Amino acid sequence: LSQITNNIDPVGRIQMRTRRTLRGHLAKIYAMHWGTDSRLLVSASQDGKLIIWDSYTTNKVHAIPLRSSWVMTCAYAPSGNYVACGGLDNICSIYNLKTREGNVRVSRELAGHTGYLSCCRFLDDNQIVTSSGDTTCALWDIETGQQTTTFTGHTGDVMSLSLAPDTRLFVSGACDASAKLWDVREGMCRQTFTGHESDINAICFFPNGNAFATGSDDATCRLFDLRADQELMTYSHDNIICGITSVSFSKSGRLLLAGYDDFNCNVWDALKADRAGVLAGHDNRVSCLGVTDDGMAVATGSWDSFLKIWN
Amino acid sequence: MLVSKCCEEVRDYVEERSGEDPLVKGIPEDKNPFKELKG
Amino acid sequence: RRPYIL
Amino acid sequence: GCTLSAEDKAAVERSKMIDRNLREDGEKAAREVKLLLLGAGESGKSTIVKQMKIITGIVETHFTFKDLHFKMFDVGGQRSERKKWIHCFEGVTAIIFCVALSDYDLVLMNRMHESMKLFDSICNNKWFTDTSIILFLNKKDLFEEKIKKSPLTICYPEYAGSNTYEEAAAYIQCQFEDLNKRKDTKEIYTHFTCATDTKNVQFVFDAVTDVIIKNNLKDCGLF
Amino acid sequence: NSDLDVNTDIYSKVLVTAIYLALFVVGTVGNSVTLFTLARQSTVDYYLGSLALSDLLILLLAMPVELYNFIWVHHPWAFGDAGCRGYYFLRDACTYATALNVVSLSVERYLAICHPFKAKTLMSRSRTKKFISAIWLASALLAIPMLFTMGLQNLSGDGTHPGGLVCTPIVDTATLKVVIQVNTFMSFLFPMLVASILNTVIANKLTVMVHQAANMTIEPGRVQALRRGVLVLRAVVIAFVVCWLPYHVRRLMFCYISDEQWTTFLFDFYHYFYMLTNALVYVSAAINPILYNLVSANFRQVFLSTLA
Repeated sequence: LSQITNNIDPVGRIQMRTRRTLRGHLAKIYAMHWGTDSRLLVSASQDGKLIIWDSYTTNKVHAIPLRSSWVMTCAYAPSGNYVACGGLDNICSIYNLKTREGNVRVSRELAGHTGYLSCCRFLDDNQIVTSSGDTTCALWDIETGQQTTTFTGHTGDVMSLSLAPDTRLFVSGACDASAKLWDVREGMCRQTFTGHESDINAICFFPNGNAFATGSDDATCRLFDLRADQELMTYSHDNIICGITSVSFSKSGRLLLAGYDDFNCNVWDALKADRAGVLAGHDNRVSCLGVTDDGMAVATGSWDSFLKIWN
Repeated sequence: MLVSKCCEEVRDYVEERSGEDPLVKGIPEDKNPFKELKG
Repeated sequence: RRPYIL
Repeated sequence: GCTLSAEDKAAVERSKMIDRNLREDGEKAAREVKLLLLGAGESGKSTIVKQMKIITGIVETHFTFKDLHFKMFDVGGQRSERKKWIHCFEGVTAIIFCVALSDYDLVLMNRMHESMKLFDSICNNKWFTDTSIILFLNKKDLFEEKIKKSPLTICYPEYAGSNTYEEAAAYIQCQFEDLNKRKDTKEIYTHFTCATDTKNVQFVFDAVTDVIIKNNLKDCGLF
Repeated sequence: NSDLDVNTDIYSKVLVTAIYLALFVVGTVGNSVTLFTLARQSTVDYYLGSLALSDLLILLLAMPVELYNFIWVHHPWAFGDAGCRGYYFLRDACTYATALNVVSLSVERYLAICHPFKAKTLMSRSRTKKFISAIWLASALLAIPMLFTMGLQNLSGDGTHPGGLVCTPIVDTATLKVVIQVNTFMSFLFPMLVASILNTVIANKLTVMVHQAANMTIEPGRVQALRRGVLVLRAVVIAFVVCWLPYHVRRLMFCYISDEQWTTFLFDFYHYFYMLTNALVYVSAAINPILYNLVSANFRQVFLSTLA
């Protein structure tokens, strides 16, 4: 891709300052998802809490005490009515933000899994996909409590998941180094992607919904195409060898944000595969990052318990 | 399945969307919601 | 006789 | 100070009361003592949980002893790749590893060699560099019967000691504690236990006190 | 026009120069190797590095000028007007840096043992580097009064000789007394309080834990480090009192006596006692790496392995 997309002039050096800082947690933060209003963001951590911040005023609009402390993921429904969280307890608990009693409360504990839940994403207010620890993904219906469409077929355990913007399909990644493009309505996998040496830890759709990047423990981000069924680009660079914990695109797609375990996040020009900028805020592993759907701000959480919001 | 056409699609999509993108274009800091306004 | 020393 | 007509102040008061609830629950968690349980082949994982709590994934038991609270994480229920979730468990005070003595002769490849490789993979891990290990050796009376009938060269070839209790138990203990590639950082605490000997939880709390004291000394500028 | 010179025995002067050079070489080597070692939990490391850094700066700045300008040339300022102002600014900024570092390390240990959650929240490497930069800025702000109070004055027979010029507080005795007595008051009676009481209750906790260590079934050869921790605790408190009490007793003595009480014998005693007090403050600034060295015999091994 770099031989084609080198005629476009480069983005220049990107300098961003920590426009906010969301303190309060007492452990490693593992997840963060924006809202579709681009103002509220939820963020979960190993201290038993997940906290629904207001990104503009740095106010904590909620803090939800969880029944088991071990929490790997969170997702924020596009209505704003629901949140979700799941970890080693094998239960993707679901919380109702918009109650009349004024407080959040657990709606359903979704059980029936023989592994830890790696990731959850909301389709609608009634449909939620997850990514488990028994090498399978699933799709739950919250009203019944029964798993609708179980996705079996990986050999090593699955590690991430990324719904498309139009939410008809999604992509999940695993320890097989095989990203698979499942399909929500029919219920079978369509495409399987290889090209990583070892386990993959992070998947994010391109904003058109027709591609996705993949962050792995091999210090390689690799953007794949779903139509062309093969690897497209290998965003990697010398002198760095550590793992990648989270990836996310920009709104246009021009800059992709990669979260390394050199303790700082790097900002990759998605067309020339150049490290375009360095986000050197954190003092431990950047475990989650996310970009607003409006494309204005980029929040990044990490294991030093500090959500920084860059712009 | 013709990877050159597909990466060209990614290229024309982003170069269509690159201008109005509020992060690669940048901020004018007065339309920024993350002006601090504090003391 | 005051010492200036400090 | 703008207050945006009384509600931004009440939002900040909501945020501060949430901060208050965070710091109270965070103090309750930061004073709380977290313990990991490991072992694939059943190795007293039950016996120890019934002896702990008397005074389908992870199973937490939040018992207290000697006026100090203990959280025990029975992690062996769920089965997946341990390389992808063991980093949730950095900051555990002490890992309580459990081995059955009597599994020296069974075969899937010796099961005891599998437990030594599992112990190796956990003790020399890149995350557990500082965290010490409370090693248990379970079902010792069965093991006594099984060593009074069957020998011990069949498990480990290069051993020619006595077919006595104390020497064979010392050889298995020295074979486990030789596996730590680091000894300046942590220290393995071995006990012999079975479905008797109620002197268990006091030894657990002795080990937890020694690990917590050594963590505190290290956190101080001394040591 | 040469007066105010104090005629002391030269063998006592040579004997305290030899002490000063011994503390000089020991403090420079100890502080150099500790900063190299800490440079190659993180907050107590930056605290010990900041205290050792302040002690190395007090040695390399204060020691050779105080040496050359009080021991050999006893009357003239070698360094000019800004030399006097910078000397007392550095010296007192380092004094506040040392006193506030030992305060912060004692509060950090009291926090680290009796409030572990509150010490988790109060300690972060961002907050610790901000905090040490804050404490160096505060030692510079509290040393600004040693800028404006102090200066040159000519105390010759007629006030016009170019060698009758001394380096002295140029302000009257009441202002002098209030500035120096609030310095000795807060800078010493507050660190003696926090070090004594905090470290006493830490020593209570450690002696109860020693009596609960005599868990002998769990214990390897590791009750030596608890007794060594009691000894290093007590060495910190006793070394800080014994080393920073006579310096401020000397400055108190300068503070109160309005020259109606000074004689020739107290004059000579003051000058010899000044020498001894600067000996003790350099003993402090040189014996920090010693009593952090000798107790941590594995970190000590790290020192001697990097040195060899």
